Amino acid sequence: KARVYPFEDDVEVTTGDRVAPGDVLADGGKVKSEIYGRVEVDLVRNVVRVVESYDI
Amino acid sequence: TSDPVRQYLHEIGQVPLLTLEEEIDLARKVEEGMEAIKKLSEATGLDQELIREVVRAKILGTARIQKIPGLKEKPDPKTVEEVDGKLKSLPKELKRYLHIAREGEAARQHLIEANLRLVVSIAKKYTGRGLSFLDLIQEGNQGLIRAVEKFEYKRRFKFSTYATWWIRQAINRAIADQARTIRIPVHMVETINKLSRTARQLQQELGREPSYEEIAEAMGPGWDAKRVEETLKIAQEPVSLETPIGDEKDSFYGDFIPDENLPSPVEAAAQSLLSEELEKALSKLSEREAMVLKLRKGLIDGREHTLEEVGAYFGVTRERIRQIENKALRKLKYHESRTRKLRDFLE
DNA sequence: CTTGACAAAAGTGTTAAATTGTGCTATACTGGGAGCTGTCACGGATGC
Repeated sequence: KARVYPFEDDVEVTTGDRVAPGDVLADGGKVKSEIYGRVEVDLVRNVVRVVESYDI
Repeated sequence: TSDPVRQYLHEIGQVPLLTLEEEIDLARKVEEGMEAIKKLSEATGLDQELIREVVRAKILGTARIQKIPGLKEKPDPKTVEEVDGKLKSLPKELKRYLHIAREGEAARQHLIEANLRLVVSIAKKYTGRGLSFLDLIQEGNQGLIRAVEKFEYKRRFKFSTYATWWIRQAINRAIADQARTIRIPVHMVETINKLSRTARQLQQELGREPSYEEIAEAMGPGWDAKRVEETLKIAQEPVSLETPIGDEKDSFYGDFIPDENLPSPVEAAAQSLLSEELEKALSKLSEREAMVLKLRKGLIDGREHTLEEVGAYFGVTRERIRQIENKALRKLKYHESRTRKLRDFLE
């Protein structure tokens, strides 16, 4: 269970940061993941997704 | 009643084993991560283990790794954060090796956890040592980590081998470093093992236990009765003071041990009487020689004074001081034979 | 009490001989284990 956010040029985030509803994800603020959860940066599939999670 | 062993058993029971695919993938991802760190070392001009640990700081927890290494290891805002910022200045080809790195780092953990189910099964035949179940198993897993970092999947060998060899070592080291209450270095443990081994063999054969002659004979060159007896003497371990006694459950051991390292009440008045009577018998000597004696034997500053020193402050030569203390000594020897007060203290 | 000459005691520097610490072994090994009874009264936390 997650939400996908494909990117183009690099990213400002690394695997294991948290999240926020419309915070900068990748490509100079191109896409902003809006949700709660853990962030995964995938080079192969060229996407940075977030699985829904609270930071408890 | 909350068993510590079932805890760990069911804890490792949650993560499933790994077949060929998953294993190879893991190892490859790991080496990829490490070599990625090797290039990233040339990136910002840093070291291997530096950036390698900086990765850990961002993965296996953030504040907690730098918070309790103990009071001083490395500063979090200073020698850590600047490494994060310094490697943030890099383009695509560079910045991606970071993600590769951390990925490999996670792969290492997954690898260790997957094969933990082995290490647990390794320390089970190793019980009966100077350490219990968990205590042994953990020190084995410590060997599993090094078994991981040094492993090469390219040799097409199942990790269950290369790991097991490092566990079988780590435990047999863990015993050498714990074992008996007194610390015994490795080589001693080794020689001891060889000795007991020989014992077990020739006792199995001869139909009875050996002697220091035959056991050292079977031990080879340089081994005599005295040496095997010596190492045998060192072999034994101390005995607890909580040791019970006979039929009585109440009777302990250590209550039978006297304190001879503290002066007995008789010895106090003994040394007092000596130090007194001596001072009384000292006053019959010339003001110089009497002082010279207690300066020579250290009744003054608590230290011996060489003839040179006793003569230095008196202006007299060493020879003079010598003759002085001799003469004074025998002049005491006159009175002592008379009074017979200090003729005691003869031990 | 003194001055010089000397053996022995005690010093100090470099080295030979031990003792001690560390590392690795790649076929494949992938969840331990030992159980022990013939109390007894009571006081408190916990569960129906």
